[PDB]
Amino acid sequence: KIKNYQTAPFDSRFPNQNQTRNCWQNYLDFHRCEKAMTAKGGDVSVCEWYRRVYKSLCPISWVSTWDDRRAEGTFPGKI
Amino acid sequence: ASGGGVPTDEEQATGLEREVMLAARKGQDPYNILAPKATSGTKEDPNLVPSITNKRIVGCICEEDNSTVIWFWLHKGEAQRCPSCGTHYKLVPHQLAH
Amino acid sequence: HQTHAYHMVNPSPWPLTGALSALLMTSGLTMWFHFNSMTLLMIGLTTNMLTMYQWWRDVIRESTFQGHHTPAVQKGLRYGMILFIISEVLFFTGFFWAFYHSSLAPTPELGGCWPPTGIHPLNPLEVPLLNTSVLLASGVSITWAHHSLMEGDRKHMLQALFITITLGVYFTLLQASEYYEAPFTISDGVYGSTFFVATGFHGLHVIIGSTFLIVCFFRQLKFHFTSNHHFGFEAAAWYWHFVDVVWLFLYVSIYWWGS
Amino acid sequence: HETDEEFDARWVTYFNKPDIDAWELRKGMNTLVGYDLVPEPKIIDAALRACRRLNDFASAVRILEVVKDKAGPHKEIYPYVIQELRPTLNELGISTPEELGLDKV
Amino acid sequence: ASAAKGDHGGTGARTWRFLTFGLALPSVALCTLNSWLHSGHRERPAFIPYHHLRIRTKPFSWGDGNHTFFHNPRVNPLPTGYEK
Amino acid sequence: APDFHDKYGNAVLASGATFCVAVWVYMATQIGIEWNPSPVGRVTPKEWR
Amino acid sequence: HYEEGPGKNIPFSVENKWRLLAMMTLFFGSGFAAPFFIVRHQLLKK
Amino acid sequence: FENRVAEKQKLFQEDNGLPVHLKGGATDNILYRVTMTLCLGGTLYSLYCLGWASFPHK
Amino acid sequence: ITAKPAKTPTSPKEQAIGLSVTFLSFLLPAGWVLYHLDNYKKS
Amino acid sequence: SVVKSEDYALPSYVDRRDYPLPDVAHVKNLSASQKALKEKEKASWSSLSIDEKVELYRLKFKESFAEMNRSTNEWKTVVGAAMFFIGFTALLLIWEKHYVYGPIPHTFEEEWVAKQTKRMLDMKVAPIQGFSAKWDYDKNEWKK
Amino acid sequence: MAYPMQLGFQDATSPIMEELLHFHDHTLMIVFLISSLVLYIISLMLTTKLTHTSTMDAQEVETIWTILPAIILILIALPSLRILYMMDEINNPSLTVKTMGHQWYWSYEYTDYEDLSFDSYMIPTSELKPGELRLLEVDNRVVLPMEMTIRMLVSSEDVLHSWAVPSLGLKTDAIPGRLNQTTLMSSRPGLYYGQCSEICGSNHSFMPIVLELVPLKYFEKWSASML
Amino acid sequence: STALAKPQMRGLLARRLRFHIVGAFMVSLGFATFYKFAVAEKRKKAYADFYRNYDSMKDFEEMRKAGIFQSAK
Amino acid sequence: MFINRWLFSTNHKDIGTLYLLFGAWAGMVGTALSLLIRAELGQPGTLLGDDQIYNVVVTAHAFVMIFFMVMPIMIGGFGNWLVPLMIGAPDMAFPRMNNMSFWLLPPSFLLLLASSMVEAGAGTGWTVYPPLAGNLAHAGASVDLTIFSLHLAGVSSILGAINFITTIINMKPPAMSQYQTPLFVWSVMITAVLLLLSLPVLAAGITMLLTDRNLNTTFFDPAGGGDPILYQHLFWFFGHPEVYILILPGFGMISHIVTYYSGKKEPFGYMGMVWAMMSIGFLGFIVWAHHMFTVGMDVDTRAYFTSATMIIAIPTGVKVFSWLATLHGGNIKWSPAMMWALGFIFLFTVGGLTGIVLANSSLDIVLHDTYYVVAHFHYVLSMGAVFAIMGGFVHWFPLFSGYTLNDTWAKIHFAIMFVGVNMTFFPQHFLGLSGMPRRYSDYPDAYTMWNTISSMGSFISLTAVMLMVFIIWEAFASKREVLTVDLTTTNLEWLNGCPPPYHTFEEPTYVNLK
Ligand SMILES: CCCCCCCCCCCCCCCCCC(=O)OCC(COC(=O)CCCCCCCCCCCCCCCCC)OC(=O)CCCCCCCCCCCCCCCCC
Ligand code: HEA
Ligand SMILES: CCCCC/C=C\C/C=C\C/C=C/C/C=C\CCCC(=O)O[C@H](COC(=O)CCCCCCCCCCCCCCCCC)COP(=O)(O)OCCN
Ligand SMILES: CCCCCC/C=C\CCCCCCCCCC(=O)O[C@H](COC(=O)CCCCCCCCCCCCCCC)COP(=O)(O)OC[C@@H](O)CO
Ligand SMILES: CCCCCCCCCCO[C@@H]1O[C@H](CO)[C@@H](O[C@H]2O[C@H](CO)[C@@H](O)[C@H](O)[C@@H]2O)[C@@H](O)[C@H]1O
Ligand code: CUA
Ligand SMILES: [Cu+2]
Ligand SMILES: [Mg+2]
Ligand code: NA
Ligand SMILES: [Zn+2]
Repeated sequence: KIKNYQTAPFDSRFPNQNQTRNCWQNYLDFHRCEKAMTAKGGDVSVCEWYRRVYKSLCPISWVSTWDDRRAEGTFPGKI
Repeated sequence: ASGGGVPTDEEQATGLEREVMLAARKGQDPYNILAPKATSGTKEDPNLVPSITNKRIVGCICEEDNSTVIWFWLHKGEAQRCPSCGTHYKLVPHQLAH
Repeated sequence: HQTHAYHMVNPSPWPLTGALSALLMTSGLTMWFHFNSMTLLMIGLTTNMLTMYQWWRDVIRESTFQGHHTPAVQKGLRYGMILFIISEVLFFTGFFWAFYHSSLAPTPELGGCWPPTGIHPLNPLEVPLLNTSVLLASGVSITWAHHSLMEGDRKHMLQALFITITLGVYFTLLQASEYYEAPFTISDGVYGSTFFVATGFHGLHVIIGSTFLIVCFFRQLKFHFTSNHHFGFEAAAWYWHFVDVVWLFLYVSIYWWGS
Repeated sequence: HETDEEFDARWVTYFNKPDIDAWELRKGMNTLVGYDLVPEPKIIDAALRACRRLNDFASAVRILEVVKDKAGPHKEIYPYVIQELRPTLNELGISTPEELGLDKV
Repeated sequence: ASAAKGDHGGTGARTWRFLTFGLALPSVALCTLNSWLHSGHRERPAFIPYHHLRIRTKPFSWGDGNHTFFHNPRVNPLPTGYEK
Repeated sequence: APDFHDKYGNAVLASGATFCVAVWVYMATQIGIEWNPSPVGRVTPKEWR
Repeated sequence: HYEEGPGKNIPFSVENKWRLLAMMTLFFGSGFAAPFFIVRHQLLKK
Repeated sequence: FENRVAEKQKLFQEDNGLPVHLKGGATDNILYRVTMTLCLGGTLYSLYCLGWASFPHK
Repeated sequence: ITAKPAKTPTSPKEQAIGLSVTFLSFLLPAGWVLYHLDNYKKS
Repeated sequence: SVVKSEDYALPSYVDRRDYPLPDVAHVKNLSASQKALKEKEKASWSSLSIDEKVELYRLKFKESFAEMNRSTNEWKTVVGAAMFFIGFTALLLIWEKHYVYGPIPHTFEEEWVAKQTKRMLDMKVAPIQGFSAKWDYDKNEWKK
Repeated sequence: MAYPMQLGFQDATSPIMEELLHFHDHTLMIVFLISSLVLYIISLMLTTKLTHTSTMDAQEVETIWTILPAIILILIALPSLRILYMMDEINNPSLTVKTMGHQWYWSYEYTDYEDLSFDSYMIPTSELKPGELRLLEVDNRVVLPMEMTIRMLVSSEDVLHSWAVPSLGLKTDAIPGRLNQTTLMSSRPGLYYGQCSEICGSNHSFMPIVLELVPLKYFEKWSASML
Repeated sequence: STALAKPQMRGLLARRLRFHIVGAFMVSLGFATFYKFAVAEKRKKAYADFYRNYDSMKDFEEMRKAGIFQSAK
Repeated sequence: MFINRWLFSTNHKDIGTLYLLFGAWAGMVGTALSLLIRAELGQPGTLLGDDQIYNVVVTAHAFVMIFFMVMPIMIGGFGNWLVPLMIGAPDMAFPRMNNMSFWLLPPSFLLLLASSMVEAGAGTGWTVYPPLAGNLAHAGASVDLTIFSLHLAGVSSILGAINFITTIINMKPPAMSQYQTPLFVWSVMITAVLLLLSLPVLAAGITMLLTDRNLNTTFFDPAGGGDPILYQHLFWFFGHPEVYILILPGFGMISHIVTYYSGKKEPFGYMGMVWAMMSIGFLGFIVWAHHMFTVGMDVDTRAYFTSATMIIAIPTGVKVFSWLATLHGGNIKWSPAMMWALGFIFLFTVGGLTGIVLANSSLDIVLHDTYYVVAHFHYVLSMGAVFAIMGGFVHWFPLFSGYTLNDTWAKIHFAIMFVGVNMTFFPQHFLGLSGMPRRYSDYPDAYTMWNTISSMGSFISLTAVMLMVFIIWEAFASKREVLTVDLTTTNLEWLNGCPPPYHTFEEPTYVNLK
């Protein structure tokens, strides 16, 4: 549905050297989306761009900590 | 609304604060709080430099706004002249607080 | 015999005891944080208080009793107190800067929002607003004390000053009770860190300012102040207004805007 | 601030004051040698004659010295100046530093 | 602003006392009212062991090392949750 | 009357200089200091793999 | 009052130049040596 | 209270050569000695503590 | 500046002594630590 | 003629090319013949002899311009002494190399360097100017 | 890498580092002219017996000496800020690689498609292979495609570090809780070296960076084989 | 015995300064000229010439074959 | 008598004397630390075999030189001796507080010594950045002893600043305006305003670090929502004004020494020199993030900090050209103080110039945290400042002691020091351009030659330093008493004799208005 993914493209919302909020925002968008789908008995596949974008950008240890904290119920962002 | 009970400096000031206050009252300045005014500074009309001893340092600002001040010891005796501008200064020694 | 108006001070041990009391307080905080002991710190705090007490006692002997404060001396001390309040305003500025830095760009660990997830701020329209009216009122009363003194009115100077001091104490006890009631702590992230360090150093300054006004109260009771010569009272008032203004910035910044 | 002719006449008059005193002699010479010039013979001539009126032969020789000094490496300047003052030097009986051997180190 | 009052003839001791008892202390009484009236224990929130809160990178230099200096058992949970 | 410099100047200049050149040339060349200068124009490259 | 004049406005004696040598030695020598003995100290703790 | 500042002005301007921190009398001496004993004693004890803390206590 | 002749002249010999003792006071204690660094490193 | 510490507040003598007429005479107490010389100076200077004229100069001034401006040999003591202490420094460094420094890493052995230089050229280190630029890869030698 | 007796910068491997060299050459020429004009004037002022000690008027000369520096500074700032904005312009990278600093080694994550990551430690001197470089080689180099714009994202999992490669003109601090970005483009294949550039404890001197730049098809196979 | 001509007697220090400041500016132009040619243009030409016919695949193949890479043998 | 004079002092000159003694002794500690640094680097491989000790040595070297050598000597030492003498004042405004500022320094220095003796010392760099300075990567008392050391040095210099500003504003003769005080007295007043404003912010930031390490705050800790980079902004918000604080009294001393030995009554363009110091002191507050060009800062922030940093070169150049113009036309006396001052004009200019290369955030990417920065600041800071201190010390030594130095020995000392510092630091430019990181205990093999030469230069400066100690001994040993001093008419501090009486200006000077 419009692919050929190499890496995350420039995003004009996050145009500077600190990219922490870019990684965070795409992690949030992916999981929010996947909440919406999974629930609405829709399909997780539409959430893919955000999965691709955050996996490219986010340190593995950060994704992994945020994933543990979601399971634990102590993740501080709203999903 | 009013009432008293607070001392005044006249009543309670002491030591050097009181000396300075009582001298100001008579328009004298024994503790060098004010800048002296220049005379014409000629040999006939020398600036007169009070001192309590026989020599005092003078700084001369030769012209208004000069940033450089000219410093020299002024000795009791005949008038001396600033080494830069020649204006005359003569020492007038002695004494203070009775 | 001098013929300038400045004060040559007698040789004094208080500079060395204050310097040694700094060594004992700081090495004593090290011993408390690391070696589980309060002994050095208690000695340093005690010498610091002895040093302050004898030191400022001597300043009063020199002024009220010996007459060393000529107008030129007094003007010096004015500049000195203004320069000091300026250094304190800068110290505060670094804590405001920490507060704004953390709150305007909340990080992912916080939830990306301010106040962080899981923080419930105090309501600024409750005790915090009471504290604002209490300090602003003490700025009015101390100004009444100042006009009473200048006018020669012993009993109203006293009463306006007592009221100022009571309002300072009341702010201290209200803030102490807020600290106890607050559901967040200094260890609750940068929210708790900024809140308690900034308000805590402000709290310390209210206590120092109220002690300075209490010393003025006792000096006024012993008739030290003349209706025209009372710099210790003016310095304490300036410092008190400083503490009142820092409070207003804290209230607008942390309690109101940061809630 | 002024022409060269006016500067020189100012200084000529200064030293020509008949009752110029010893202080005023020393103040003139000491201030004059602060400028970026070698003094004209006419200024020097007036200052030498001031030395005469003040009975001070030593300062007249010192004045000749300071002329040579102010010329720095321009060797042609001092002999030109001495040339020009020769009638005054003869008239007042002022010997040059070189004639008194005070140029040797 | 002038505020909404008047005087300025002179700001002497009488005027500052008038402000102390006629504006400043009445404000303090009002806010004391309003506060001690919106007081009374609000009900505490579910404990959630968020990793950004209840920080402990070193034991505190007092008590058991794990209680804050103005610890209030009713409203300050420990890292492991509210006290028993 | 000759001062110190008139008497000892030539001597202090000439031995200080000889001495200084001697002991630096010796430190720099005889005691095993590795200066690590450029290989260019001086090392023959040798197979390493 | 206090002594004044060359050699008297200082908290050390310059009365004897050999005792002053010893003093200046200990003074400057102890500041210069201190970092060496601090490095030795740290290397000796392991 | 009454104003006793004049008494105090006389005490402290007494021409006895005492420095201001000792001019009030024997109590100034005692307080001075307690303060200097605590600063010097506490300073010797901070050095002791550095001595102690300078070495590993295994 | 002009000054008076020395009140207690320090002859060349005395200068060689003060210079030599000054230099040793910086050189020897530091020499000693540095010379023994290995003795320290392997304790 | 003796200058004392207690005279610091009084005008003093100086020889300076830029202050050629100092505040006081070099000689303040004259001998009897120095005095009559002062007396003679009030008459025509043409009747003074060269020695009288020389001695009138020496009573007013200490040194002449030629004298006070003379160059000296101090530069030789300063430069040779500075060389000497610089040379002494090298004794210190020789001591430190002998007694303090142990052997340097094996990577500075001649054979290691030859190999490392080959590997730097195989990886074309600084090929545009710095290093490999200086090797002739066609002729297999350093560029001449 | 640097080589023995080097005086200036490592040769440029990237178009940006080449720009920096030419900008350094322009600024150094300014620095040398100024420092030697000042040394020259000092010698000039000290070499004449001519004197002039009366008061000198300053308000003419102070124009020259304010305008002329102001102009020189503008002549440095112009090319300076051109480079600065040029490094900053939108790049479109083909690849993103993360590096995390640790005490005392780097880890790299290439997670655009597969989950590839590894650690990269200095080769100890006793373990070097003949011809290899003391303090510079690592076990696992950062392999990357040559002639391709790569986005590097830098962070740390403990104290600060800083990831630097001098010949590519690169240095970006590595801060825990922060993801900094920089972009890398090599004009040439080869091995390009750097070292940690923010003090991070006893082994700060011993956590180097080695880039290995090769054609995309080698990079692709190398990646696949590191899974 | 002939008279000495009158020489320049005024502003000799100012004259000396003007002369040398001027000569210092000349020397600054000279040095810039030399330096543009010996450093700055040399660099530009070194890079220009190096890349003009550069072949990055050939450079890689030579490095691959010298055994330098971990990823390419 | 001794205790009263030297422990309970309320006298500006004696307090100044104690600051000079303290600073001299600190300069020996700092020098020994610098020689340890350069020994470690003097050949490839390890010397200390322990790089935590190397980093502790690096950190202490910087804290000792800056806080315990330069500031005490220049502001405590010359400031106190010279400032009241130069305005005809009878003492400082707060002559008893003046003495606490002195006495806080030995305890501050003792804390810093304690930090290096306990645990494994604080091997943090003098920036003390978290997280390396926090309680996990530096557990234990050492870093907190460093923080307390800096607290005590901060209170010292803040009370000093208040006392000097007050003294200089309140205690001149009634006729002398601010535009009639000597450049050295303006350089002190402006150093003091910088200290007053910059230290309280360093204090807030290190107090936040102390609370991070001990009270579970997280200002600089991302787990609690903090940011390491907040600390750098608070530190450099102080640290850049600190570098102007370290040079401004040396610029005041240089203006006095050049004027004097050029035989001039006054410095060229006085009000230009006042304006230049105020301009530099002001700009010194809006440039600090040039210390942070690689932390990941927006391109517009970098462009601004580059352009604002460069502008400082304009007023600084007016000073350099105005010193040249004060030499111009002078009757030059080639005294040893004059040689220090001429070597200061040239070497400060070199170093300010490499600061302007670094101000370019584009080049600073490659130069940041390399030896090019260490080279820059050893020219402009270590030599600038050290040459101003040595020129001021040799110049005023006879005022403070009553005794003359041997000038030949002092020319020798200068020659040696000059050769040493340039052999030491000039090669460090090449090391930085070629990429050698700073804060390293060892270096890739290609860096050996310039590091070897730099280490041998260090030993030359050591010889110069031993020699200075001897030169001072020889002065006190010989007791040549000062008789006459030229140019007193424009150098008021000399007019009461050498050494001046305990109390000077008991009768103030007389200055007319007109
Ligand atoms: C100490 C070891 C010296 C090693 C020298 C180089 C070896 C050549 C081999 C090798 C054979 C040469 C072939 C290789 C070409 C190099 C290409 C390059 O990329 O080039 C970039 C290079 C260019 O570097 C050079 O071209 C080296 C020359 C140094 C600059 C001029 C100063 C000369 C004085 C040096 C004497 C030593 C200490 C005294 C310096 C005094 C302080 C400045 O690196 C620099 O930019 C460093 C400059 C730092 C900035 C300081 C600026 C102001 C300096 C002072 C000027 C004083 C005026 C008179 C100067 C007055 C003289 C006193
Ligand atoms: C005396 C102390 C001192 C002084 C006065 C200065 C002066 C300056 N410094 Fe420096 N500086 C330091 C001490 C000093 N510095 C220290 C200690 C550090 C490192 C800290 C650390 O990390 O530990 C440092 C670090 C430092 C950096 C950070 C580099 C890095 O870490 O990457 C930068 C960045 O811009 C900077 C720039 C400057 C500039 C532009 C000046 C300017 O103020 C200089 C202006 C002077 C001149 C330009 C020369 C005179 C002028 C002329 C002759 C006129 C004509 C000139 C031109 C037109 C250019 N300095
Ligand atoms: C009521 C008004 C406030 C008065 C403060 C009372 C306590 C003791 C004295 C110190 C006062 C101010 C110092 C400010 C610094 C630290 C924080 C203090 C503010 C405070 O008191 O905060 C309390 C935490 O206290 C803690 O850790 C207390 C730990 C006490 C250790 C003191 C800190 C020592 C280190 C600071 C040294 C200061 C150095 C500054 C130097 C000045 C610069 C020259 C908050 O309580 P909590 O249980 O976390 O939360 C409440 C939940 N119910
Ligand atoms: C429970 C206690 C714990 C608290 C810890 C600290 C303790 C509290 C300290 C409270 C401060 C008390 C200050 C008392 C000063 C009294 C002496 C005084 O006020 O001295 C006056 C001069 O003022 C002067 O020195 C002005 C003096 C300036 C004093 C400034 C005080 C502020 C000190 C603040 C310490 C801050 C630390 C902040 C932490 C970051 C005397 O001159 P006058 O009044 O004109 O009298 C003369 C007339 O009588 C003649 O007619
Ligand atoms: C960075 C600053 C340092 C600069 C260079 C220091 C210069 C050296 C000065 C000499 O120092 C000494 O020299 C020794 C040897 O030459 C030592 O003797 C050692 O050597 C011996 C002979 O090898 C024995 O006799 C002794 O036990 C002894 O410990 C030693 O104790 C030491 O004081
Ligand atoms: Cu990692 Cu330095
Ligand atoms: Cu800076
Ligand atoms: Mg860095
Ligand atoms: Na090493
Ligand atoms: Zn005058």
